[PDB]
Amino acid sequence: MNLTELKNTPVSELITLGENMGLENLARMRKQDIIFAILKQHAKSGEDIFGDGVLEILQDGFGFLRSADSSYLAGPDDIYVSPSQIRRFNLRTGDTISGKIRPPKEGERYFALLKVNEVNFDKPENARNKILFENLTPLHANSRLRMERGNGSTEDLTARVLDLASPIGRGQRGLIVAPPKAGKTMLLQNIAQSIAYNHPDCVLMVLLIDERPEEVTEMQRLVKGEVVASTFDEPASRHVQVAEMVIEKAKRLVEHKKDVIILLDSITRLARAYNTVVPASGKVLTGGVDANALHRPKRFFGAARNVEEGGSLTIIATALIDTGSKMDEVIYEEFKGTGNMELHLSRKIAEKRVFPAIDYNRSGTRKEELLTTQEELQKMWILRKIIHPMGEIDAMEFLINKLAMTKTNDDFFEMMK
Amino acid sequence: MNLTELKNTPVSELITLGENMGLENLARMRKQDIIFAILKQHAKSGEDIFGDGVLEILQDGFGFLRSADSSYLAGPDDIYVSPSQIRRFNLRTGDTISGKIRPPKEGERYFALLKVNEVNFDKPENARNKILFENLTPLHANSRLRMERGNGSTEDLTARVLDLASPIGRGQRGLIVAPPKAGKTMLLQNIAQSIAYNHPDCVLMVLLIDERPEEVTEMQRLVKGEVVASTFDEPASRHVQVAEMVIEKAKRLVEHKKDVIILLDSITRLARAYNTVVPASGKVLTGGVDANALHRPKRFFGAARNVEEGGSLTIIATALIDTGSKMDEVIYEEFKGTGNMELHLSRKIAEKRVFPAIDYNRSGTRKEELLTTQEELQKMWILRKIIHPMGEIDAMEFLINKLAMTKTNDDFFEMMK
Ligand SMILES: Nc1ncnc2c1ncn2[C@@H]1O[C@H](COP(=O)(O)OP(=O)(O)O)[C@@H](O)[C@H]1O
Ligand SMILES: Nc1ncnc2c1ncn2[C@@H]1O[C@H](COP(=O)(O)OP(=O)(O)O)[C@@H](O)[C@H]1O
Ligand code: BEF
Ligand code: BEF
Ligand SMILES: [Mg+2]
Ligand SMILES: [Mg+2]
Repeated sequence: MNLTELKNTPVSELITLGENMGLENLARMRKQDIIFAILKQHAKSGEDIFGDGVLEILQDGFGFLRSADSSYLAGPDDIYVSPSQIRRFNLRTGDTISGKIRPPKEGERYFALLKVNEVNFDKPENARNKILFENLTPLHANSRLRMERGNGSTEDLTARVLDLASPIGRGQRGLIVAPPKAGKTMLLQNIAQSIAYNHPDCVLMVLLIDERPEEVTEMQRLVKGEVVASTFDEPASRHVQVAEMVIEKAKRLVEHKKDVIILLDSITRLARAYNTVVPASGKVLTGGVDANALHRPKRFFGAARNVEEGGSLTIIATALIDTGSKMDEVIYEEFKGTGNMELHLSRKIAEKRVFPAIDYNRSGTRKEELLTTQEELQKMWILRKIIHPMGEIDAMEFLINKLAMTKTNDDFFEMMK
Repeated sequence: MNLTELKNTPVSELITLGENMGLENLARMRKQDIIFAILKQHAKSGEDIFGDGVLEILQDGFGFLRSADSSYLAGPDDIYVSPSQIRRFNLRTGDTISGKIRPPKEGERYFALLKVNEVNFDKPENARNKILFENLTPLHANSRLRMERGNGSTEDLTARVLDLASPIGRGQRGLIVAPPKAGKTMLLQNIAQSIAYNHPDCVLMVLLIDERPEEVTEMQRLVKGEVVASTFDEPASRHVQVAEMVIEKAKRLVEHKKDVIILLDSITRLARAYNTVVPASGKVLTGGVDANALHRPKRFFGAARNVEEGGSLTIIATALIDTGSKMDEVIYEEFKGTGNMELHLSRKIAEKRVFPAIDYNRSGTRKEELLTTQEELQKMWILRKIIHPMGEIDAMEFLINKLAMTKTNDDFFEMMK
């Protein structure tokens, strides 16, 4: 008796099971209400019920166990968590809790937690003694997260160009700067697919705030990982809540020496949401940005770091420029002094239908020698010195024509000499 | 005895009928008052009266049935809908209701609804069980909505250029960016005529907010569809109300697997209206735009989506640029990074009296391979690569001179090779 197991079951089988259990007509009923009635009827027989979810401690002291399939939205099937148990096990926002639950009695509206069985997918004896995320020693990117497929596919050209322009390692904090209508969607899809193919052990999390739902359901059915999104039909409060829950879960996972990867596509939208939810202080800067509005996105971005004791946190955010709004322009670069990695995309190259439209000149990675060998770094330096004199479109055409001849970049580097 | 039937009748016949029924002199009376008196006299004999309209639920709990011929304006002949029936049939704003009505008794001012016969042009048993619009899975444009006439007319050149620049499919969410005095009116008229000619099965709705009455009555007598407009003589409150009613009706139609097409021509004017009706919060951004003013137009624009279960919603809005106001430059923009189709028009080409004055270079459609075949996409790519080096005016002249030689674009593509 698990909550996620009943959530994954279809509607027809749940209706059939409820009709066999002998309850009210479930055809004219919601799936969540059907599951609730089935759990009630199964607990009336004396059997136990189990559930799971991410903890969201409220300001009063209690909390609930949000579900991932609903993008951490407030649902009727949330499991209550009393503050007594929180105080007894030192629980915090983001801790994954899995234990026995019971249906609400007369006068209650949510399931109660009796005994916790597993904390953060581990024993509670290992979670009671742990080092906080704020005390971990940061470090630079040491492990190399190669994005090249290696299967010789035609779509691998984007990953090869990305590796030649800006290699990505564990704990990297980069930025994907690109004007609208440049190809950010396809680039993010390719990055997510390459991460899921090359490094399936890492925890991939794609955050899409204030996006077109069709794109949400497309990304959810395309990438092999977790997708937490919030369409534009929701207020900025839900955006802030989802961002907080995601970053808290990422911190709790990193605290257990896990490799978390967050592919953010709405850093600008997140900053707009934070500027909308912040109370007015009577002081407005140039472009309509509050003085204390960028602090929360600043911390959300700076949360990414590489841990020496174990694990890492990678955050790749895509910033929006040339959107016609001065607020986004002020945000983007305020954040430019940030992202230890900038991958610029050119609109002029995208208009020529030359995919990918990557600005190789302004791209780059700091401390790239820690992720590449000596000969590889020398070859990349020679390639950059050869590409720099040529124009952007000409350099992109040259790179595409030279990478189409071979499958691996090593052969291209060997033929360049 | 139908309301719309009496509304379509002329004034002279209604006056004659009222004089034959033996009532007060109807020559010095309004047509609506004449219809009201005729309905009263016909109901005094014991016969039944029927009406219809779009439901507009008020904040208190009751509602009225607005009429389409009055642009959903508050009229004396609105049918009152009690909240009891709303609670009994789960009615919402936008549901088309058609049932028996009765004249108001002593102390009443509006017609009452006794029994509902048809809901959303369908049986109530099919409307009681339905999936909300917020739960439908979005998708990209799959079905091709070809705009080419095919009759070899001289006006078909605009549709041919539009198809070669940006093909339109079901569920598309585009933008027509053009400075003033460019030819937006003729272009919108041609688009509406091509939609009514090629795809007469789709529900066409043209929304004109804050425009001149002459243009309104011109569009109403030119296109073959529904025209809901609101001239500048009305406050922004009526603009917001009309936009809400139109989008709610569109959502209710899409919920019944219908293909709705909305040709918006005032996205900038709608954003200005929303910025005017929003209460001041003491925080003004660059250009005079409120922080929470663009949220409602953002949702109105993002409502457009393609449904996998059935139906679609297409919204083609025309944004205004270079109007001398910085608010529109932020308002029209901020919207640039939202849609997935931009059809730019050049003022320099319009000054040369070269119609249509379309910027073929900056135009385009994302995921265009889902609406065109392989050979068609290759021919469009070759045409774009040939047109790109030439200047805007030169490319437009070349395209016009090459399309004037033949009737179909297939012959032009075959002759280009
Ligand atoms: N690698 C690519 N190959 C082919 N087309 C692409 C590629 N990247 C982008 N595009 C085209 O650009 C359009 C928009 O790209 P997108 O990633 O949505 O840009 P952004 O996210 O910056 O708005 C897509 O619909 C696609 O047709
Ligand atoms: N396809 C066309 N053919 C001929 N003239 C046009 C065409 N499109 C626009 N025009 C001219 O431009 C004028 C204004 O066009 P309009 O569509 O009103 O531009 P906008 O809507 O951008 O203000 C029209 O009065 C018309 O004379
Ligand atoms: F319009 Be893109 F997604 F920035
Ligand atoms: F003056 Be146009 F209608 F933008
Ligand atoms: Mg995008
Ligand atoms: Mg116009």
